[PDB]
Amino acid sequence: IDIHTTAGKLAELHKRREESLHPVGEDAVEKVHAKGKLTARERIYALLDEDSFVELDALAKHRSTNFNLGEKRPLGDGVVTGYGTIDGRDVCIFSQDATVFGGSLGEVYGEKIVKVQELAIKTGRPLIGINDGAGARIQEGVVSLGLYSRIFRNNILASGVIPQISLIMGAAAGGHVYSPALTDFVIMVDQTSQMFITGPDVIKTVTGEEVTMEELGGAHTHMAKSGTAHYAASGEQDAFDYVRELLSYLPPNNSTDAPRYQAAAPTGPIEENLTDEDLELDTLIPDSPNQPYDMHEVITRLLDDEFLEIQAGYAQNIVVGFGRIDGRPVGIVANQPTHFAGCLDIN
Amino acid sequence: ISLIMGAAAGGHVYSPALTDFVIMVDQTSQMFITGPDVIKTVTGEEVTMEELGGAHTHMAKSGTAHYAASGEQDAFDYVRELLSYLPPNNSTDAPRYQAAAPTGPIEENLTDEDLELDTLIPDSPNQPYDMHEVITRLLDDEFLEIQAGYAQNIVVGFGRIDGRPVGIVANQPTHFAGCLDINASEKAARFVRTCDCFNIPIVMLVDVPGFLPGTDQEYNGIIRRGAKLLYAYGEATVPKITVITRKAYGGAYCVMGSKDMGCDVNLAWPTAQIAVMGASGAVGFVYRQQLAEAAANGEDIDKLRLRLQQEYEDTLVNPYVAAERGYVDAVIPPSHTRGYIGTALRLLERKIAQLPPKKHGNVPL
Amino acid sequence: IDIHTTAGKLAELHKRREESLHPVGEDAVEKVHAKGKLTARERIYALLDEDSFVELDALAKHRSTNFNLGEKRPLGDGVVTGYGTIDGRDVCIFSQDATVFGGSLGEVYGEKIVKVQELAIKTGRPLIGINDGAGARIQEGVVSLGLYSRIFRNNILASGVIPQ
Repeated sequence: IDIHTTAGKLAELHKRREESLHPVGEDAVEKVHAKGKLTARERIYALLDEDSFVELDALAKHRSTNFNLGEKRPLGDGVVTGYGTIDGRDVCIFSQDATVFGGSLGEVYGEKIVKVQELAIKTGRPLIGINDGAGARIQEGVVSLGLYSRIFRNNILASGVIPQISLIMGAAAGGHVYSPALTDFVIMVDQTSQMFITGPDVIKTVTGEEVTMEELGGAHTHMAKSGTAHYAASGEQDAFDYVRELLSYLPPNNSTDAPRYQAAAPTGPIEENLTDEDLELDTLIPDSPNQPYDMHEVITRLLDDEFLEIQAGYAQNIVVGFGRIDGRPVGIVANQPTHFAGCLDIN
Repeated sequence: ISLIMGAAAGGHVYSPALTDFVIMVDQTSQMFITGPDVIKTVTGEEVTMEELGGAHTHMAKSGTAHYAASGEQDAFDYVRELLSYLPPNNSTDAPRYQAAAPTGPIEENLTDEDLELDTLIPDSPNQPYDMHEVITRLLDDEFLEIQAGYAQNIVVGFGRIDGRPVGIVANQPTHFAGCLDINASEKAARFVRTCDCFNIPIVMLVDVPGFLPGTDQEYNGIIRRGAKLLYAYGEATVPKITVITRKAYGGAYCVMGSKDMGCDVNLAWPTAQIAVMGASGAVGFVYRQQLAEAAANGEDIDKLRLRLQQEYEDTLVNPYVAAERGYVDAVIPPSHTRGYIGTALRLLERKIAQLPPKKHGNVPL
Repeated sequence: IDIHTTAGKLAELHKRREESLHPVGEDAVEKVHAKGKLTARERIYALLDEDSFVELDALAKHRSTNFNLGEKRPLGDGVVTGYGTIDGRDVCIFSQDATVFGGSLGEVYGEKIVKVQELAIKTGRPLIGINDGAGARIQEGVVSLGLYSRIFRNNILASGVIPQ
C-alpha cells in the first residue's frame, strides 16, 4: 500500500471512487432507502440506460473556511453530474443529493451543474436535472447566489435550443425552484416532492396563514393551481417512465428533426382505407348542439394510440399533449367540451 | 402603440394586447371581451362597463394598460413623449439629445443635487424611502413612468442620462419594502424585453429584501411568473447597468440585474447589503449549534441571538464581500452614481452581443 | 464615523479607497520612486488622457488561505484594471503592481484581468496591458494556472478583432 508507488496511487484512487458512493457514510443511504426514496445517483442509474452513465467531477470537494465549514467536505459536494443515454440517445444529466448539506448549493456544487449545462448546449443534447434540496448554502456566502445566476443564465440561453427536463422528487425550496420554471417540462412526484420560494414557517410568521409543505407547494397544487407542473408522477419510477416517453417525441435539439417511426404505405383512397375505429367518428358528435362529449375520444382515434398528455390536471377545458400520427410526432391542442363547454379561459 | 379611446369589445381587444404599449383614457374608454349583459345572464354578476374594463381597472387590476390618461389630450401627450425615446424600428439606435461634455473627473462635477443622494439612505436599516428620489436625480429630469398605478412595489419607465434614452427598472422601498411579487415581476419582465427589442439600455436600481411571502403568491404561480423577469434580463443584449442602493438578498439579488446574470457594469452604495438572506434569520442557520447550547448549557438566547445577529451583520452583510468576488465592478458614493452611469453608457455604446441561434426561446407564459 | 450610520459607511468607503492607492504602505511607493520607476497606477495615468481613468475591482482581495497567505490581503490584489481614453478614444487597460507579491498572478488578480479583456472584446475597443511582475503565486496552487490559460485564450479570441 505504498502511497508513493504507482500501484499505491491507483489503489488510492479506487478508495475515493469508493467513498464517493456514500459521501456521508452508508448510514445515510440507509435512511434514504428507509423512506422508500432513491439516492441521487440511483435515480440517474434508474432513468438512464443500464451502464451508460459517465460521472464527472465525482471527487470534487468544497473550498470554504467560513463558520467551520472546512470540517466536513464530502466528495461530490452533494451533487451527481454526468452524461449517459436514454434509449440510445446521448443526454446530459445531474441529480441532487439531499443527504449532503440538505442538498443546498455551494460554489463547487454550482460549478458541477454549470459544467453539465455547458456540455449539453455544446453537444446539442437534452439536459435533465433532478432537483431535491434546500436553498443556497448560507455558510459559503454570496458565492452561491452568483453561481445561481450562472445556472439560470444557461437555462435561458438553452431555452428552445436544447430540450430541458426538470424532475422534482424532493423538497426544493429557495431560488433553487426558479431553474425548473425556466426549463421546458417540470415533472413532480405527488407528495414526495414540493416546490416553493418561501417556507411555511416564514409565511406563518409574516402573514399568519398556516399551511403545510404539501399544501404550499405539492405536486397537486402546482398541477391545478399554479400551472407549473406538467406531470404528477404516482411514484419515482413512474416519473422516469414519463421523462423517457417525453424524450421519445422530442429531437436532440432545435436543429434536428423529431424522431419518426416507420410510416405505413397505404393504397387509398381514404374512403377505402377507413377502419371501424375511423367510422366511429362519423357518429361521435351528438345530435344536440350543446350536449358535451369527451374530446379524448377524438384524439385516441386519430393517432397510433397512446397519448402523452401534458398538464392533464390543469385547465381541463383544453387538452394538450404528444402523440404520433403515421409514425410522425405531433402536438395536439384540443378544447374539452366536458369542461366549461370547451370555453377558453386565462389558464 | 395602441390607444384605447372608447369602448372596445370583442376581438377589438386582442390587437391592443399584442402591441407594445396600451394607453387608455380614464372614464371615456373601456376594454373587455364579453359585455356586462352577457356576464349577468350567465354568471349573475352585476357590473358596469367602467368597472368591467375601464382604465382604473386595467391599470391597477389586470395590468394591461401602460397609462391611464385623464383626458384624450393627455393620452396624445403620453404617446408623443413615449415615441421620443424609441427609434423607428429595432434596426436603428434610439434617438439621442445633445450630450453634455464635462471636464472630469466625476469627483469634480458633483452638483448639490448629486450630493443629496449621499444622505438619502436612512440610518435605520429598515426605514422606507421612495426610490423616486433617486431616479429624479439621476436622469436629465422628466420621467415617463410605465404602469405607474400597477405593482407599485416596482418602478419602470423611460428617461435620459447625458441625452441618452434609458429604461429604468428599480424596486420601491415604499411598497412592500421593495419586495418582488408576481405582478411586479411580470411588469418588469415585459418592460425589459421591450427595451431590448428597441435597443434601450436597462438601468436597474436594486433594493429588494426578497419576495413577498404568502400562499396566494404560490398558488397563483409566483415561481412560474417570477421567472419571466429572470428570462427577460438574461435574454437582453443591450447595455445593462445595475446600481444596488441598499438591500439585495437571496434570489432577488440574482433576478435584479446581477453580475452573473449578464449585467455589464454593477455598482454598489456603501449602504448596500448583499447577502443570501437577512442577518436576522441567518444566525439561526449559521450559528446553529452555538444557539443549541444557548438553551442547554449557557442559556440567554435573544441576548445571544442579537449579538450574533450584529456580528454577522457587521462582517458579512455589506457590499465588499460581493465586490471582492467581482460581482460588483466598484463600490462608489451615491453622489457619483449619475456620472458613472453616463460614462458606462458611453463605453457600452456600441456593445456587441450575440444570442444563441434559435427560432425563438421558450420563456414561461 | 459610526459604522452603523449611512454617513459612517460612506466615510468607511473613502477610507479603503485611499488605502487602495498604497496597498502595501507608503514606503513601498517611495521605494519604486527611488528606483526611478513609476507605480503601476501612475503608469496608467501617464498613458491615458488626464482625468479619464475609471478603475475596476479596486477593493478586491484574494480569498486564499494557503501557507499563511491570509495574513497579507492587499487591495487590488497586485493589479490595476479599468478603462479610459487615449487621444479621445475609449480604451481598456491593466497594469501590474510589482510591489504586491512581486506582481505574481493570483486567483483574484487573474479575475480582474480576465474581466478587462472581456470588456475590451465586448465594447470593441483596444486592450493595453502593462506587464511587470513574477510568474504565478506558488502558494495559491494550480488555480493561477487555470486563470493564466483563461487569459491566454481570451487573447487569441481577441486576436485580429481588437488591437492588443
